[PDB]
Order: sequence, then C-alpha cells, then structure tokens
Amino acid sequence: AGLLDGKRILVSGIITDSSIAFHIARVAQEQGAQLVLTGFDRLRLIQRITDRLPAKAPLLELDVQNEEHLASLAGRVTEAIGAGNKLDGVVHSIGFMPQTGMGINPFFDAPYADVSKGIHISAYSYASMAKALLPIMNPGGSIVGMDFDPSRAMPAYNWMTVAKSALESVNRFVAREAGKYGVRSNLVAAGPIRTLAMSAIVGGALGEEAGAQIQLLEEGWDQRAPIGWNMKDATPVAKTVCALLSDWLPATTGDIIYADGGAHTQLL
Amino acid sequence: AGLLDGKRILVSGIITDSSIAFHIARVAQEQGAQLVLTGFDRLRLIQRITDRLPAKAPLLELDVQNEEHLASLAGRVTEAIGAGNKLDGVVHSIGFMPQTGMGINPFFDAPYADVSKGIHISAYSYASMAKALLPIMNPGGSIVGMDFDPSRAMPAYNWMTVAKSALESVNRFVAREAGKYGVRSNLVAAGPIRTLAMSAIVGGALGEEAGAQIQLLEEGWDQRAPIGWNMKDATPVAKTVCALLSDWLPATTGDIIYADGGAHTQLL
Amino acid sequence: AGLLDGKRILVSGIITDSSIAFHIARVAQEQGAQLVLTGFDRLRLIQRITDRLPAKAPLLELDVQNEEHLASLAGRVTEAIGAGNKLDGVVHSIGFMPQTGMGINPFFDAPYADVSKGIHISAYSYASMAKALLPIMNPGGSIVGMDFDPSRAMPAYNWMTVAKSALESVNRFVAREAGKYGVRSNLVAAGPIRTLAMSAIVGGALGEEAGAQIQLLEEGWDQRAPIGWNMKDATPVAKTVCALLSDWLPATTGDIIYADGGAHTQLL
Amino acid sequence: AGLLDGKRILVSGIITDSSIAFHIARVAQEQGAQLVLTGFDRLRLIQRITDRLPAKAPLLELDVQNEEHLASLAGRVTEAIGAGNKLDGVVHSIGFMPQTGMGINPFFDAPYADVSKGIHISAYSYASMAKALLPIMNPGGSIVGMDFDPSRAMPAYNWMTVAKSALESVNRFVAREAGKYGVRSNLVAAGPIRTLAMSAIVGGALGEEAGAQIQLLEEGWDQRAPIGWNMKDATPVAKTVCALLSDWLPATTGDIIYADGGAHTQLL
Ligand SMILES: NC(=O)c1ccc[n+]([C@@H]2O[C@H](COP(=O)([O-])OP(=O)(O)OC[C@H]3O[C@@H](n4cnc5c(N)ncnc54)[C@H](O)[C@@H]3O)[C@@H](O)[C@H]2O)c1
Ligand SMILES: NC(=O)c1ccc[n+]([C@@H]2O[C@H](COP(=O)([O-])OP(=O)(O)OC[C@H]3O[C@@H](n4cnc5c(N)ncnc54)[C@H](O)[C@@H]3O)[C@@H](O)[C@H]2O)c1
Ligand SMILES: NC(=O)c1ccc[n+]([C@@H]2O[C@H](COP(=O)([O-])OP(=O)(O)OC[C@H]3O[C@@H](n4cnc5c(N)ncnc54)[C@H](O)[C@@H]3O)[C@@H](O)[C@H]2O)c1
Ligand SMILES: NC(=O)c1ccc[n+]([C@@H]2O[C@H](COP(=O)([O-])OP(=O)(O)OC[C@H]3O[C@@H](n4cnc5c(N)ncnc54)[C@H](O)[C@@H]3O)[C@@H](O)[C@H]2O)c1
Ligand SMILES: Cc1cc(N)n(Cc2ccc(C(=O)NCc3ccc(F)cc3Cl)cc2)n1
Ligand SMILES: Cc1cc(N)n(Cc2ccc(C(=O)NCc3ccc(F)cc3Cl)cc2)n1
Ligand SMILES: Cc1cc(N)n(Cc2ccc(C(=O)NCc3ccc(F)cc3Cl)cc2)n1
Ligand SMILES: Cc1cc(N)n(Cc2ccc(C(=O)NCc3ccc(F)cc3Cl)cc2)n1
Repeated sequence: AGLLDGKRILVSGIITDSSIAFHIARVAQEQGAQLVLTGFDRLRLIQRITDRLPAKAPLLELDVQNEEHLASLAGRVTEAIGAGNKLDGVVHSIGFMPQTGMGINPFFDAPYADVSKGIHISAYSYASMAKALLPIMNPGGSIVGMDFDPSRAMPAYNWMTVAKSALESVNRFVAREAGKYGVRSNLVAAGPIRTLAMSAIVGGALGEEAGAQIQLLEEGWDQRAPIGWNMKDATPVAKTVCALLSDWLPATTGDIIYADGGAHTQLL
Repeated sequence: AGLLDGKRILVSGIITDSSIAFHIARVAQEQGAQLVLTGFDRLRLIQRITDRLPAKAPLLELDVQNEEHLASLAGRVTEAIGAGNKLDGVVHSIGFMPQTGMGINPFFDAPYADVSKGIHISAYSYASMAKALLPIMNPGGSIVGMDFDPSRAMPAYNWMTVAKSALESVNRFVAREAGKYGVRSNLVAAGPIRTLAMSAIVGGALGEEAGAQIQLLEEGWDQRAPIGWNMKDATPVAKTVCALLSDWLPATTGDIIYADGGAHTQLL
Repeated sequence: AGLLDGKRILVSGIITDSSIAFHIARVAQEQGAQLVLTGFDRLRLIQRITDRLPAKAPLLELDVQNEEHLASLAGRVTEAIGAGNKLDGVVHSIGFMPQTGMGINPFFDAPYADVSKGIHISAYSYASMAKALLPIMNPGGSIVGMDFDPSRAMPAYNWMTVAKSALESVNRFVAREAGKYGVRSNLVAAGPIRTLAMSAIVGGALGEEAGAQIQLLEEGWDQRAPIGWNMKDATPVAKTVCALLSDWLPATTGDIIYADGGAHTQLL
Repeated sequence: AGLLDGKRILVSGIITDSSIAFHIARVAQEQGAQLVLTGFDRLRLIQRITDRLPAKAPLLELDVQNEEHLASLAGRVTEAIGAGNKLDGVVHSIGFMPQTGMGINPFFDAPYADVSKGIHISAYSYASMAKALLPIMNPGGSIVGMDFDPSRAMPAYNWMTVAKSALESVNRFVAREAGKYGVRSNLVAAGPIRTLAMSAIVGGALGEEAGAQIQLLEEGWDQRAPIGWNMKDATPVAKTVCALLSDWLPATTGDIIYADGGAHTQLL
C-alpha cells in the first residue's frame, strides 16, 4: 500500500547516487512505483548506480539535445513497460549550465552559445520530454520538473537562474498541453543540494571565491528556513516529487511546489 | 495503508455537509486519521452533520472570537485524545465576512466594525489557533489553513479578499513560530466551492447582480484551469489538505499550495 | 517649470520633519504643487513643523478612526482650495501599529484590539480616504499610499507586515473605484527609513534586542540593494511618490512601485 | 524645463512609426533629451522613419546577434555624442520570436533553433547591450527594457512569453552590474500594442484563429484595466519609460514597472 502503488513512472537525470533523481527513484520504488529510467552519455556509470536502487528498472539512453532520442523515446518506453501499458508519471530531473554562465565567471562574460546550451537542456527539454511522453501517458498522470527559485537574483547561479525563470514559464505552457490528456504538470523548487556540480564548486573547482559564495547561500538558506535546511539531504525533495506524482494533489497544475524548508517565504 | 494512518488531527469549520472542512474530515478519516472536531454556534446541527462522517469523532465548541474558548482549547483537546497524546495535525477551515464587505455592497460602504469582525475570524484566528494548539502538537506536525487567492482584485469578494491577503501574511509568521516545534504551517488556496454563503449568493440572496458575478467568476475559473474546475466538488481540495497533513510535503512551510485546477497560472 | 506644476495635492501624515510625508510635501512644493495638509492629534505641534516647509499650506485635522472627520473632509478641503477647484493628488502617509504587534513582543502575544487598531489606521483608512476624496478629485488624478514589502515574513515588523499585506489588497480595490473617476491608485514600497518609531526602537525604547534587529535589517537592505540604501534619506522615496503624482506614469494603477534600492529583487 | 532636459539617451528598436521605440524617442525629444538611435537590417527605411521625429538624431547600425556590432558599439556611440561625453540613458526596445514559437503554431512544434534565436534577441541582448554601454554611462544613469508580463501562460504568445520570463531574470542580474556604475536597470511591462507583428497577426497573417485570440486578449485587457487600455496608443508606455530614464525614480532597480492600465492587478 505505497503512495505510488502500481504507478508506471519514468525518472530521468540519475548520474550519481547523490543526484536528486536517484533519491526520487529510490522513494518512488519504496512507495510501490514501477520505474523506467533514462540516462545521458555515461550509461555504464549510470547502470552501476541504478543497480544500487531497491528494485530493477530498465535504463534507456536519452540525450535531450538529440532529436533521434526524443523521436524514438515513446516507442522505446512502450517496449520496456509492455504494449497496452502507459506511464502514470514523468520526472524531468535534467539540468546543466556551462562554467561560463554559472560560478565565478562575470555574468556579462557568458557566450550565448553556452547560455543557449544551458537553456536547451534545463528549460526547453521540459517541453521536449512532455511532447514525447504525453501520447503514452494515462489520464490522472503527472509530469514533475526540478526548479531552483529564480524570482530574486543571487551570486554564482547567474545564467542557471535565467534558465530556471525560462523553465517556470515553459511549465505553465506544458500544463496547457498536459491538461488535454488529463495530466498535471508541476515544478518542485528545491533548496540547494550537494550534487555533482555543487560538491565540485564548494570543493574549489571554480576557485575559492565561488566555493565561498555557495556555502554562504547554503547557510542563509538554513537560517531563513523556519524548519531548517540540510543541503546534504535530498530525501525531503524526493518525497515532495512523489507527492506530486501521487493522486493527493489532484487540482494542482502549471504550478511550483517549494521543498526548501520554507526559506523563500522569509526575508531574514 | 491509509495516508494519515495513526495521525491525530483537529478539524475546525464544519457547518454543513457542503463545508470544505466536512470533506477534509471525511477524506482524513478514509485515510486512517483519528479526528477531533470543532464547531461554532449551532453545535446540535453540527453534531447531526458530523454524524454523516465515516467514523465517530469528538465535537468541541470553539468560537475563535471567544478568549475563554481559546484558553481552554488545548486542555479540552487533550481530554478528548487522551493524556500523553498530542496532535499531529490542525485544520483551520474558518472564514466569515459580513454582507457589507462581501457581495454587491460597494467596497467603500463596508463599516470597519464589519471588516474587523471578518479579519478577526478569517485571518487573526489562524495565529490564535496556532498559539493555542502548538504546545500540544508533535514534531513533524502540520497546520493547514484555507485561502482564496487574493493577489488580484476581483468583483464581489471585496473585503474577504483583503482578509485573505492578511491571512497569507499571518501564515508566514505562524510558520516562524511552528518551526520551533518542528511543525509546518501552510495554506491551501482553493478555487470557488458551492458552500453555504456561495450557494446563497448564486441563489440570489444578495440580488441578481451578485449571483451573476460569482457564476461568471466560476465559469472563467473552469476555462482558465488546464484540468478544469468543478465548483460543486470539494474532494480535490480535501485531498490537497490531507497531502499537507501527511509526511509527503516535509520541506514546505509558510507556504501556499494551489488546489484550483491551475487557474491562477493562466491568463486566459 | 516643476514636475507637479499647478497640481492641487493633499498630503497626510506629517508628525516630525523626519516623517516620509514631510519630505513628500517638501519635494511636491519644490516641484510647483499647491498643497493641503492633514494632521492627527497634536495639530498645534504639527503646524510648527509644517511652518518649516518651503511654502505655506492649509493644515486640516484628520483622525482616520473618526467618522465625523472623514464625513466633513471633502467639504473642509474644498473650503481650503476654493470652490470650483478639485484635487489632482492624494498622499496617504498614515501608519501605526501598537508595540504589542511590532517590535520585540512575540507575534502570538498581540491582542486583537491592538492588531485591529493598526489595520484600521494603516490599511482600512486608505479606502476611507479614497471614499472621502474621490468625489473632489480631477480626472488624471493620483492616490499614493506608503507600503513596506510584506511578501516575505521578517523579524520585528510582525503585525505591521500583516497590515501592509491587507493595505496591498485595499490598494487593488481602491484602483477599481478610482478608475471610475479617471484617477490612479498606487503604493510606494519604501525601504526602512529612520522616522519617529524607528529611531525610538534603534535608541532602545523596546530594549536592546529590538534595536539590534532593526539595524541588522537595515544593514542587509543596503547590502542587497544594487544601488545601496540610506535609511536616513527619505528624499528618494519622496521623489518616487512625486513621480506617481505626476502625469509620467499614466497607465499604472492598483500597483506597487518599489523605492527600496532594488533590495527586494536580490536574495543576497 | 523638460523631464529629460540635457540627458544623452540611446534608443534602440525603431522599425516603423508604430514601434514602441518610435514613441519613446519622440517623448524623450519632447522632454529635452539628446538621442542616439540604433536600427537593425533596413537602415535606409529606419532613417526615413526617424526623420519624422521632432529632432535630428544620429542613427547607428546594431544587430544584437552580431558580435562585431556590440564590440564597436560604445566607440561608435562616443563618436556620435562627442569625446568626453557619456550616456545618461539606454532604451532596449528589441524583441523578436519566429512564427514557429509565437502565433497559432502548437507550443510543442517550435524548433529549438527558432526558440534560441528569439531568446538571444529578446532576452540575452539586454545583458549584451548593458555590457557594451555601461562603460560609457554616467552615474545616476538608467537602462530600460521592454517586457510583456509572462507570469501567467496565455494563448498565442507561447515562446515569446518564455523569452520574457528569461528577460525578467536577466534584468535582475543586469541591475547587479549596473549598480557598480551607479546606474539603474528596469523593465516596463506594457499592455498589448499594435506594432508590426501584432497588426500582422490581427490582420490574419497566421490565420483567423490567431487574429481572434489576440483580439479577445486585447478586449479582456481593457476590461480588466481599471483605467482602460488602448492597444493603439503607445504614448502612455513611452511616458513610463521616460519616467524611468528621469531622476524621479532614483531608488528603483532590478525592477518591473507595469504600464498596462493596471490590468495585471485585476482578475475580472
Ligand atoms: N542541487 C541543487 O542545488 C538544485 C536545486 C534546485 C534544482 N536543481 C535541479 O535539479 C535537477 C537535477 O540536478 P541535480 O542537482 O540532481 O544534479 P545532477 O548533476 O546529479 O543531475 C543533472 C542530470 O542532468 C543530466 N543531463 C545533462 N545534460 C543532459 C542531456 N543533454 N540529456 C539528458 N540528460 C542530461 C545529467 O546526466 C544528470 O543526470 C536539475 O534540473 C537541477 O537544475 C538542483
Ligand atoms: N468556498 C469557497 O469558494 C472558498 C474558496 C477558498 C477558500 N475558502 C475558505 O475555506 C474555509 C471554509 O469555508 P467554506 O467555504 O467551507 O464555508 P463554510 O460556511 O462551510 O465554513 C466557514 C466556517 O467558519 C466557521 N466560523 C465562522 N465564524 C466563526 C467563529 N467566530 N468561530 C469559529 N468558527 C467560526 C463556521 O461555523 C463555518 O464552519 C474558509 O476559510 C473560507 O474562506 C472558501
Ligand atoms: N519608516 C519606514 O521604514 C517605512 C517604510 C515603508 C513604509 N512606511 C510607511 O510610511 C507611512 C508614513 O510613516 P513614517 O515612517 O513617515 O512615520 P511617521 O511616524 O512620521 O508618520 C506616521 C503618521 O501617521 C499618522 N497617524 C497615526 N494614526 C493616525 C490616525 N488615526 N489618523 C491620522 N493620521 C494618523 C501620524 O500622526 C504620523 O504623522 C506609514 O504608512 C508607514 O507604515 C514606513
Ligand atoms: N507590442 C506589444 O504588444 C508589446 C507588449 C509588451 C512588450 N513589447 C516589447 O516591446 C519591444 C518593442 O517591440 P514593438 O512592439 O515596438 O515591436 P517592433 O517590431 O516595432 O520592434 C522590435 C524591434 O526589434 C528589432 N530587432 C529585431 N531583431 C533585432 C536584432 N537582431 N538586432 C537588433 N534589433 C533587432 C527590430 O528592428 C524592431 O525595431 C520588444 O522587446 C517587445 O517584445 C511589445
Ligand atoms: C540549480 C542547480 C544546481 C545544480 N547542481 N544544477 C544542475 C547542474 C548544473 C551545472 C552542471 C555542470 O556541471 N556545470 C558545469 C560545471 C562543471 C564543473 C564545475 F565545478 C562547475 C560547473 Cl558550473 C551540472 C548540473 N542546477
Ligand atoms: C472566499 C470565501 C467563500 C466562502 N464561502 N467563504 C467563507 C464564508 C464567507 C462568508 C460567509 C457569510 O455567511 N457571510 C455573510 C453572508 C450571508 C448570506 C449571504 F447570502 C452572503 C453573505 Cl456574504 C460564510 C462563509 N470564503
Ligand atoms: C513599516 C513602518 C515603519 C514605521 N515607522 N511605520 C509607521 C509607524 C509604526 C509604528 C508606530 C508606533 O508608534 N508604534 C508604537 C511604538 C511606539 C514607540 C516605540 F518605540 C515603538 C513602537 Cl512599535 C508609529 C509609526 N511603519
Ligand atoms: C510580446 C511582443 C509583441 C510584439 N509585437 N513583440 C515584438 C515582436 C515579436 C515578434 C516579431 C516577429 O516578426 N515575429 C515573426 C512573425 C512575423 C509575422 C507574423 F505575422 C507573425 C510573427 Cl510571430 C516581431 C516583433 N513582442
């Protein structure tokens, strides 16, 4: 009797076992969901990592910048879940922004080619994925994407913040399309999490100053959050995504759910 | 098993079987929650209406404008749930605005005495209730209040909209306090529901013009909502409240969850 | 030729020469406006302060909690500006919240009588003033009120923040009424300024902690503001109010203009 | 004494005498500003259009997608205004979205190459322009961009709405940079105006359905706006831009000023 008992859910974006998608996949499986996983580029590492999940799940290659992978996606998914079966949920946990547009590099020094790559992957692909999977989604279904609140500017996140603003707008339009299928589309706006790029920044990959800025932001986050914020725990975010994948938020669409300890509602 | 299995939840605001609180109580009971109910003024009719719920629940009198009722509340609740037991959830589903500040009456013609009564009941009582019940709430607990999106002005709702703007602010401060107890505080912003005052307005209690305004509002709500909006169905709102009472939104506090069909995200 | 050349403007809220209203009145007079001033309680004291303004202006008593003062207001204003003449602008720079709802006192310890008084004066009176003066306002006219951003909760401001949330909602409804007269209604959301109450708090009136809280908030405000913030200079706020009183923002109504150094747009 | 008397302002984005930039340029010149104009692609035509302005102004070529144009921009501007002189204001009134991302074309059918072109021109170029002109801007200066409220999804505007969401984020970061120079950066969110593309859609260029959708959007805009909205009058928008270019909004940065008749503050 799990929250997602007998639901067929596609989960994208696992790279390491600290990926927000890894935790979403683990909680979904714990709550009775049957998963299809998608991975990018390093499918060998991804397979080794997905083998650690509580249950076996098919892993499919998906480069959201590749038109062939998107055109074949629904077919490859149907083959994995069985003919006659459709998805009940889709998790978009894909995001990237080159070093030139996120970190220490001046906001004015990011080349458009880099910004465009970041927007393609982090924002446009949310619509690309919905276009590919809505035809194989069941009514009452749910599409969830990952957001980082871009309503206020901040140090370091620069063009990744700009990409999240674009993602928020995309989600509102994806909801209009998803609604025709009786499917909801929402974003979970998470507080900062120590994933691959974040452990690299804090670790000094982009220099001391960038590392410091991130740590200061993580500190302020926990201060402002009335229930606190642990940047090392992705489980509260994973649980929130599963809530949206469930039938317990049935009148919420084109929306943003904040899993950030309540930090965005507090000034100081 | 049930979503709220073994949770002790206080549910305020049942007046008829159309009340949003009646549906919250029913869904909570369906999901394994042990309830304590509070009612105002006409307790014998409230008892006759709470008798229609799937399970028996103690009914306690609570006039949020009465200081004695608030000062004795925690003691009376403890007596009902048993010594040594605490609440895991609190539902504030209380709202009122006199006819002079809600309906057809010009916005400029509402006397402050009437506006103050509406703000006391609809907004201030959210803090009053939290103050009384937080000392008897368990960590991981949840306080949920009912909101009606006041970010844009609209016909008829007038001072009730003003009261909801005040309630939104109260929630953000109640979260600061509830956080000290490891308790979350949130509002569910529902779409229009045909409850007591709503069916009276539409039915022509305040005249034809007011009735027509509400109906035109309801129609536009359903149009804008990508998944539609049934103003006769409180169950999607009830399910959203239960989601917040559950452990599936554990990093959300001082916030607003929209159970409105996604109408507020769409211009037209 | 001034920005407000030949405009008849009513300015409320001067108590000292530190008052935001005193600076609004001074800049308006510098820009060619003809003023009518309103004051509360100690009118012989206010008259000594208004005597410091660049030009002579009639001073009229107005306690916004007094129904007789409001009912006679338009008549008393017309008598001061001359029969046949109407106001082109109205400045609401009135705000109060008792110590129990603003300062160090716990948020839960503010009695409703005190909260209601602050909401009556700081929020409801904005509508009261519009009701009284719109019949004696010229098309193209402007009503400006003073706001302090309540969108995120913060230390110390407590129920005054709740009152500002209610004021923001009142402004949106006053704009609906003002539109019938071809009059705009807007709020200027100012950053913290050292006025009577703020100076008293910083000086230790509510104790050492309350003092320290205001200063930390002031410090962070200047940090977040990309152009800085000086809590001792009300002139940038006064200039913004005059911009709204002018014909240079003619398609802005039911809105909020932030004169806060851009702090509310920055997280850190 | 003009509102911008003795100010040196760069105005981009004139294509026809219907362009919002044409009206901004006209009002600025009426208010004593000395202008430098930038145009894209058809310079011979733009020159004939700029010749209808109240005063002569140098016209410079600027394709925001061309890196040579941006690298030489400040030098070419300095040559036009005279050595030793700097700009006091910059107007970004540049926007474009291919037919595939704006109109009747399904939201999911816009190729990323087209979306990327639209985001480059409508959003990224705001930062590009600031990067190029901030070194030749005087303290107290102002950068103004043109926005179309993207906070709610709507018919037809599709990916142009997505680009405006990105622009709003770019503005907040441009403000951080501009602040180092004592320069403000803001957006004017205008209501729908009958400029080149808007006349073409309404006129049936993309078919009847698209034409009808814009007209129902225009109708609802006027209805919602408490002071009405005339989609044929760009002067109220032009006046708002000039207000921001002036010294009358000196504590406003990273922000959005709505010149939309107040429509965004009203639901119905
Ligand atoms: N960690 C945070 O602070 C934080 C906060 C809010 C939101 N997010 C968002 O959460 C999501 C997941 O990020 P994360 O923090 O778990 O980091 P992560 O590095 O573990 O995950 C990002 C994933 O994106 C995938 N990806 C990148 N380019 C791709 C492409 N072309 N095609 C397909 N997949 C591609 C990667 O393979 C990786 O699995 C992202 O959208 C991120 O922006 C992160
Ligand atoms: N129905 C809608 O359109 C709608 C939309 C959004 C939010 N809401 C909110 O949902 C909540 C429930 O309202 P409803 O629509 O179910 O209608 P309702 O008439 O059934 O409920 C209002 C409740 O408030 C109680 N109440 C009034 N004064 C009280 C007092 N002094 N002390 C204690 N209780 C008091 C009443 O007894 C009643 O049970 C309210 O907060 C309302 O504002 C309603
Ligand atoms: N100082 C700040 O940091 C700050 C920031 C944002 C907004 N504001 C707002 O600016 C406005 C003016 O405040 P200020 O900071 O200049 O303080 P202030 O003390 O100088 O002025 C407040 C004024 O309200 C008047 N007033 C109080 N009760 C009244 C009543 N019953 N009838 C009529 N007038 C009454 C007082 O006499 C006084 O002139 C208020 O609305 C305040 O909330 C202040
Ligand atoms: N018309 C509306 O309904 C409306 C509403 C709100 C905001 N806006 C915004 O106002 C601004 C002005 O648009 P408009 O409505 O006056 O239309 P317009 O067609 O007259 O102006 C847009 C301008 O963009 C220029 N442009 C396009 N590609 C360019 C490039 N690569 N380099 C340089 N310039 C380039 C064109 O030459 C043109 O002058 C835009 O940013 C637009 O999005 C328009
Ligand atoms: C809001 C948010 C937080 C996180 N982690 N994401 C997703 C994300 C972002 C950026 C990259 C990435 O690797 N970027 C290039 C890079 C390489 C090395 C380095 F030390 C820093 C950088 Cl920025 C990967 C994933 N989104
Ligand atoms: C946003 C919203 C919608 C609803 N229903 N609520 C709660 C609510 C509001 C008002 C009253 C009420 O009875 N008001 C007095 C009245 C009596 C008879 C009449 F026909 C109209 C009126 Cl306004 C009760 C409950 N909140
Ligand atoms: C947001 C904002 C900031 C300011 N200054 N205002 C207006 C305002 C608020 C409060 C009072 C007031 O006198 N309050 C009682 C009091 C008296 C003495 C004392 F030291 C502290 C207190 Cl709180 C007066 C004016 N609004
Ligand atoms: C929000 C907003 C409104 C307006 N007018 N702008 C600026 C803008 C947008 C689009 C284009 C454009 O020409 N797009 C390609 C096209 C050509 C012909 C056609 F009939 C329709 C289309 Cl979409 C030009 C300028 N931004």
